[PDB]
Amino acid sequence: HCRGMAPNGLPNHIMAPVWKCLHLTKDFREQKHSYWEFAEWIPLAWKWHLLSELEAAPYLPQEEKSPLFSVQREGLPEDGTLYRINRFSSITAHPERWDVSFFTGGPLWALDWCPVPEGAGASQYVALFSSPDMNETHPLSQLHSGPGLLQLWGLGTLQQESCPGNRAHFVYGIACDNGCIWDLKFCPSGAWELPGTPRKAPLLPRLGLLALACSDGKVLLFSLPHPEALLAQQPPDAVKPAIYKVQCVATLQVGSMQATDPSECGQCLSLAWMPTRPHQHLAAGYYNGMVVFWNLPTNSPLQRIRLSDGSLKLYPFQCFLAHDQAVRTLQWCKANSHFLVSAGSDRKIKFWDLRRPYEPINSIKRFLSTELAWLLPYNGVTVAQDNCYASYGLCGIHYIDAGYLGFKAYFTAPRKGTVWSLSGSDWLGTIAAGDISGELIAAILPDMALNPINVKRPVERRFPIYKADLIPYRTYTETVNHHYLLFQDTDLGSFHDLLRREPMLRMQEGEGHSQLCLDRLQLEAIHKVRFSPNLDSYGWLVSGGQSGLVRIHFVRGLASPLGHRMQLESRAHFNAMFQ
Amino acid sequence: MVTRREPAVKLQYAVSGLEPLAWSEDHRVSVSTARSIAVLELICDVHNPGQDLVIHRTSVPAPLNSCLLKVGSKTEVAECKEKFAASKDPTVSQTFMLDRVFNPEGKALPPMRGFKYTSWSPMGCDANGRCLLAALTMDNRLTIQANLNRLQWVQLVDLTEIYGERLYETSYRLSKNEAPEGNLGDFAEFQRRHSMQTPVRMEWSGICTVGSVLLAVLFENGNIAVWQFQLPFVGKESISSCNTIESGITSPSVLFWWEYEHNNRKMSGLIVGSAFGPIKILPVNLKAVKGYFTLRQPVILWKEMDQLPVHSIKCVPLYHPYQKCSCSLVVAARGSYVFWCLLLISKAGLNVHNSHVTGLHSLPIVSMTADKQNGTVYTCSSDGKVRQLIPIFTDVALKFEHQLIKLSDVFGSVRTHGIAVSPCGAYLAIITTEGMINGLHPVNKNYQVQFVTLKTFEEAAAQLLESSVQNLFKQVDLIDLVRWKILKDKHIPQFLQEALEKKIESSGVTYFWRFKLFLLRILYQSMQKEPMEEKLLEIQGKIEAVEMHLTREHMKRVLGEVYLHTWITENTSIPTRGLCNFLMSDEEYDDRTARVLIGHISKKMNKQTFPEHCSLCKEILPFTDRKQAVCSNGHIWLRCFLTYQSCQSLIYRRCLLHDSIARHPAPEDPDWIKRLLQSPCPFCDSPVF
Amino acid sequence: MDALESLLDEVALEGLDGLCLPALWSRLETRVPPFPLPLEPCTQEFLWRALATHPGISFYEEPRERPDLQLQDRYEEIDLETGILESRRDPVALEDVYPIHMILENKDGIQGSCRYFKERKNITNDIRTKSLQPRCTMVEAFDRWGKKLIIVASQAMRYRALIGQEGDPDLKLPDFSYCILERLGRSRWQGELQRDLHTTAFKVDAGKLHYHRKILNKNGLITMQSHVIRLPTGAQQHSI
DNA sequence: AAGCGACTCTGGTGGGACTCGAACCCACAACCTTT
Ligand SMILES: [Zn+2]
Ligand SMILES: [Zn+2]
Repeated sequence: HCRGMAPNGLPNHIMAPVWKCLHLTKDFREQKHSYWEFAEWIPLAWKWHLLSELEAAPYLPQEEKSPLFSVQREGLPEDGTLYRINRFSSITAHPERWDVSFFTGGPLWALDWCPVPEGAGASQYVALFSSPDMNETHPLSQLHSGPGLLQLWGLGTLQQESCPGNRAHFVYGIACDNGCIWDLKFCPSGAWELPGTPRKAPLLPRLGLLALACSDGKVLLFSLPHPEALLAQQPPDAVKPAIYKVQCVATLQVGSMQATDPSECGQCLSLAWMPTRPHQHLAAGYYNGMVVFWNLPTNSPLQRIRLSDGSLKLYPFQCFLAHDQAVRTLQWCKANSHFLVSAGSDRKIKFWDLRRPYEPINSIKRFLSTELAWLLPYNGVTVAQDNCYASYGLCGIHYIDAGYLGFKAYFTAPRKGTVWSLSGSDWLGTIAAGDISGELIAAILPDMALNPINVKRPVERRFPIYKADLIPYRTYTETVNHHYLLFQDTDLGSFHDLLRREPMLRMQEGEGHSQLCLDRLQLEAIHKVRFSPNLDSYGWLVSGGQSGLVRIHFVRGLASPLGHRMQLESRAHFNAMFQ
Repeated sequence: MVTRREPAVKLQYAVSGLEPLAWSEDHRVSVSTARSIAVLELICDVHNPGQDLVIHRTSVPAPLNSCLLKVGSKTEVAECKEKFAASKDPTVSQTFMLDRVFNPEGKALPPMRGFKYTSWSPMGCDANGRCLLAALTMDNRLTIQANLNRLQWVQLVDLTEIYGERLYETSYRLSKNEAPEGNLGDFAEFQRRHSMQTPVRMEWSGICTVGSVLLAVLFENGNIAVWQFQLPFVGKESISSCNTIESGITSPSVLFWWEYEHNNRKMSGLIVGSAFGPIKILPVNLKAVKGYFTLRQPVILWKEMDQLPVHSIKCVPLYHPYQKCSCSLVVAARGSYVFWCLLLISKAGLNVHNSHVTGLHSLPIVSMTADKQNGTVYTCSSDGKVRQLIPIFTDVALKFEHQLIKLSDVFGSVRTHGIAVSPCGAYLAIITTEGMINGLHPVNKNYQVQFVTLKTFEEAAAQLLESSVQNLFKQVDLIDLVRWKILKDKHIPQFLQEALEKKIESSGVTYFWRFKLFLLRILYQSMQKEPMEEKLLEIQGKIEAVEMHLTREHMKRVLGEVYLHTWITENTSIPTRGLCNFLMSDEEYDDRTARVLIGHISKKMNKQTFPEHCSLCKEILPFTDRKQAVCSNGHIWLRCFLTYQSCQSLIYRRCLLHDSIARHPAPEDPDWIKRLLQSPCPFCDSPVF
Repeated sequence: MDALESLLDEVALEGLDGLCLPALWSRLETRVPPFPLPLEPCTQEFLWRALATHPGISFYEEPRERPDLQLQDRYEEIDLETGILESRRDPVALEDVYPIHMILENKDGIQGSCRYFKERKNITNDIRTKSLQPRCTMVEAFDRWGKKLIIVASQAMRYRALIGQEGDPDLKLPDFSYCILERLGRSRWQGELQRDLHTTAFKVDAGKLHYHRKILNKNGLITMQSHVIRLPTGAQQHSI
């Protein structure tokens, strides 16, 4: 127990786990990531066909302009103007606080950061999916199979000198004919190489490997080129939204050779890559409750077939009936990849040992849950709830030990609404969560090797990032015509006097007492939240929601000298290894 | 052909573990479940008219105490467990805290005391003529169970307890020169001492010739412990050896025994399949029995390491029509496929052929069963598909042809968690669960066991007439199909009667008289148990006549052995003169062989009476009648149906069908009647217990 | 069913309250199907040895002597008009031999009614050695303890006697629902009327008896009929 | 003093079991009800 106050204004015993998590995450990645994997799966220019304007029109999300919004920033003078931005466009970063907002044309339902090796200093990208229509909503029990666009957004390099005046750039998108995308996961490491890598004209330097959980019941795997390598091949006069039709590296689907009998598994709902080198397994969760594993390198004629176009179709090597109801979320253990956790709409969290799938390590029945996060250093998992079964005033976010330490669930944050999405920063040891209330909070977990019951006042460990309010001005147009989004942003520069600052009072008056609104579209609701996995930009967060606006925030108060210390030493090591 | 049989069997607890349904040679069906093993005992009930399957239900309780694998001193292990859990390395600490092998119980961990796997021994392994049950919990307690009385299973031995001590006494070294006494405080050696004794799966050998049976236990590290049990198995006393062979197979998933005969030369091995895909037969290089011998060198059946886990193995003896020799067919479930391999000894040695029969299922195969008499395979997946898969001989090796059986048509939309097949292929038993209802999930889950007829009555009747095994108890599942028909139609189908009379005329061995007695007793039950009264009296007269015939044949055989061994002048345990009088009592049967045998005996018999006495009186019992003896005071003593001695003891043995009674053997009995008292019941071939 | 098993079955068809020796002979004499032996005094010693030598049977001394059984026969089974009437013809409702006192929440899981369950003492090791050899004759046992000698079958035997061979031993029942089933069991061929169970056996709301009876119907351990009680009023009452 | 980690002390809700209130049903006597 370390006394005194950090310069960011949190007590040192509250910040001390955050500082420890930097070393533990670095030591893990040195041992269990790798610099290059899947050396065959590299992008080819002839596999990327640019759509004309007439061909792209079915795929673009249908709203051409955002809702009107204004952003108020704690302690600054009031803006008072209303912004509105075109689809595939961004406002400029605020000069002091570097928050960026951009619009994707539809409600955001998948989002991931492109992972980049430590010290690389690369350009940072997010891949996301926003549904074609703001008001259409899809059943779980049915395969959708419609069109959709996978969007790749560059955020800049997010260096301090780069952030003032930064803007998000829509670098390209892939027109998919595979329905909506319910999850996105990049290969955790070894997928990225320098954009300057000399490669022969058919080949392109590789930006990442991206797996898509499609609403038509299959997983699609893409290898992504760096944008400049495409634009060098692209005609110079081409249409400025670069929409491509792209061949998969592989399509991953449940079945067997010559087994014409279509699988009952239904829609693919969630993904997890194998966290550890060589990342050779990918898992998915299905609507029927099965968890399904594909052995990505597999040569075996019983699992791999090559289609006439040259793409692979991969059948799984292992499947088991994890849940008695739709398995909504997976997390695969980083510290030892024999273990995986899943949660399903039977409202059980089940821990698995993949060597022994016949019985879970531990089943805990809980409230219905939307997403899980497994922070590397902690044996348990933090859970986001759908509120529909929680006791009023006890709904929120819980950390749950996997069971050996035997602690009770730790109530990290009360929330009134359903938390739609959750993301744990391994580098920060903090967690961020988005609510149908339209509020984004962050919370610092205690060191969960130690019994949480001593955490006598958890509210000192959480803070809001922003809240979206509808201000008057059941369907999108009737809502947009009569409301605008007031985004209220916290001063994340420091947490001094936190519990007396108005954003905390506003949040604390939200918790427990505020009543959910059901006579509207929920236009303020936040659907995905993602901390950066990269050591560069480790303190950055991205979020998006029903508005189809996507917002980026730097949590300046949790960035720290050890992160700078580690970024520079990693820069030196990287610059020595690659030149 | 496939239709449901009427009783669904409700299960109180969740079905649990690997490949959870099995059907023993003893017609007891076990389902391994989270709180017990439920055992369903199929009785061809001759005392009731109900057309259902008469399923007697028993269970093995789950253990009350969690099992800790011994890896060191009680204090030495405790300081090590503290060291690992407190470790600041995420990998070491979380590897310890997540793996349930190191943590069989905890403060907030559910106890893993339900059953992982179960295997049925061959018949004749129990202290009675019955089979033993090997049962494995998920906390790695391996136990052998028997049902000595009918009501309650008792644990005969815990094999994990013994093996843990025998490893500890050798410091966890198999060869004492080969390794150091590595420090338990090293996580690799700590994990090893757990891994080297965590049982995956186990299987019984056939009966080795005094009888013996092996049990091979597969461990996570690829060791196999081959236990040898002396028979009848009564506990730790009967464990003749334990020997560990190092398979070296990484992550071994499944085990089965290979036993085979060519030119009357016996051979055997263990076939072992990895979770990572390959399949290999080990030569069992170590054994003590002299009559068997073992394969000379390992053969690789599948080498690919494709990581399709070998979930199940079965094999069946066959005779190949074109190679004109006996061969062994191996079938193994590998993901959603069935691997098959045919093993054929010839002048070239082993000739081997293999393939994957493909397109069976769109999900992994959750269970597999082999029809031992035909090699018909059944395979199943949790989408509720079951596929019948028929081996068809090819000029060399085989082809497999297969067809779905529509469980949808008999049970509706259903999930299937396991299948089993009756020893003659008469029934398929299925663990059904509520299926997806038009794409919706079922709200509530309730496991059941359900049965479907695999064979028509006409095929069951024909196969019983042409039965090579000629014991009814080996065929309870076929005579149950015959029973169902007779109870349904209240008459014996004429072609079966005519064919049976032809067999009794042309062969007349007591098997056919036993088969006649079964049909007539089920007929009597069918007709509501005064033309009906006249018909009841007529057929009851026929039952009594054939029941009397079977009695004379047994009495003749008993006296036809009293004559062969040394004459028991003290008349010690057989009412010899009473039986002679009973056989001579009528001239109605002309069999001179009996009439001269009782002549030779009565010439040799003592003039001293040596009568049987009623223990409540010390007064004679006259031997008036087959079933029971009486005295002037009016006491009634049943007679042992194997030896006709009166069952005056406070405990005696009763047939599975209660149709017949037998005495317990005593130390005063000579060996030859101690062997005679092990005969099955003369009327129904069921165990007399 | 075998004679030796029919003895142990009858001992197990009384509940946890068990039998006195004179009650046991009365139960065997009234058995259907008939008991095979003549039940002579020498036979009673033989059957007594069959109890003492059986490890599941157990013996207790209760604080007070139990009443002897009535003639249980419930039904008239005659008429003067055409046919016969098998309506209930009421015996005198004398003091019940087996008043309901449910053994709730037992840590060993044994269940049933017994008014003295906490008060009676085991005398198994007085009646037999731990090697199951009988230490007393029947006449010595009845001389020493009289009606205070109580014979009880093990829970496994008692529950088996309620469910038969086709029944599933894994099924736990609530204590009140088990005590309904046990109250049926000791009635043998002439089951209790549901009217009488709630009115005078359990002394509860008819809603309570129905509710606790539900599980026995759901698992199918009991069979339901409408039946007729001929009152001294001459009118006759419907009951289950 | 100011601070910490067990150890309590205090209002609030759900899980399964169970009280609750209702209509429904027997079989009889009353007789209204009919040629
Ligand atoms: Zn006598
Ligand atoms: Zn018999």
